[PDB]
Amino acid sequence: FPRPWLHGL
Amino acid sequence: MIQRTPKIQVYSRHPAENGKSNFLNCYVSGFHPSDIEVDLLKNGERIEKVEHSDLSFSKDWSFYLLYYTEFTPTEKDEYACRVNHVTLSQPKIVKWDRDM
Amino acid sequence: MGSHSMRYFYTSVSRPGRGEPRFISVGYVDDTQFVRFDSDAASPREEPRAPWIEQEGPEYWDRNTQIYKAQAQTDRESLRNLRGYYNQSEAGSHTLQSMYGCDVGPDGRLLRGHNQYAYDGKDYIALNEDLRSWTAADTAAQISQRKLEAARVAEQLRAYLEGECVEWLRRYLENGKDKLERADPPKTHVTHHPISDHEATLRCWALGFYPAEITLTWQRDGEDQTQDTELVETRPAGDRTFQKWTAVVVPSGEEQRYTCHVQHEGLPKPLTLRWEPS
Repeated sequence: FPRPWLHGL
Repeated sequence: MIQRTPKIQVYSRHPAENGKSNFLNCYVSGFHPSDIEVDLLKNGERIEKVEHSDLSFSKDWSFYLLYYTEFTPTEKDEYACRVNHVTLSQPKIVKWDRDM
Repeated sequence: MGSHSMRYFYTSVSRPGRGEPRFISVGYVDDTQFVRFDSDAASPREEPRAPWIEQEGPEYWDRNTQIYKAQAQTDRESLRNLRGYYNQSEAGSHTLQSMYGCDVGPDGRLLRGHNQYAYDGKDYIALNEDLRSWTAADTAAQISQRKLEAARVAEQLRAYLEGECVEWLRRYLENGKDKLERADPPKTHVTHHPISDHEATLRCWALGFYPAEITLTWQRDGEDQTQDTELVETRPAGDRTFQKWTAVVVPSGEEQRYTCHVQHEGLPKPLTLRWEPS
């Protein structure tokens, strides 16, 4: 089950 | 630096037996960047029905892929894997040896 | 022993002049791949790559598909930003890779979590094992680090890694179980290949094993040998299992002084093998 996108680098 | 050349192994799924259907594998690993071309060859000729695995990578971030096809080996047919990558000036051909 | 992992491996590759950067994601439980997504598919969607995950309902596939599409967009922003941090030309191709996931013990409890990145194949920034702080490779990655800290990202990752990562990994192991909790020991043998009148190769084979981790070692007179040995990378058979060999060049007539030693989780005790001229 993947995590969501987060924040860009 | 930021380019790594593929390692290539060519081998069967099962121990080869002349006349018995099997799978021919060409495993390409240790490479970067990810774009790569690979053909499986029967007596020099490209084999059409070839499949490959989904792109993944190792702990050192280098990529790996398995290319494979059904085949039935014989005493006389030669098989090989031909690979091109940005690190190679020309395609590298590695011949299948049933003992490796 | 008895431990398990879940991992997702993301690859974004830019291709100026040939569209937007490709995004690919694969998911694994241990050495078993179970899902994929590829932005270059005609209709990009998360797809099953093992039988046991097919049972999940439409809400699972839909959620995850929407995740990957968002991640693809986020990675495209990251690629732009990284090109800027490195003063790089808009004309070249660059790669952003991402790996995350959790390791659990036999009791299902978190042993450790992971969330790290590479740029053009070099480590860029990583979530530390505390799940609270970051390690940056260079001054570009320090920029990303400040941004991640500002957005509280480690906190979110910690909650995922302690929570859903472990919980879903447990669900897979429990219904997925026949394949995921089953170690298959290697089938082993030694072959003999004359090289000359003076020398022969002994090749020690391990076939049909899972998971991939194995150790194969040749001793001479009970002493570990690396001189005049060759050890191939462990390789996939294509049927979920793996293969590997190690070889040693020996003086002909001295074959019986050589032993091959095999260690694998599927083995109750390590094996030692000699060539048996049948």
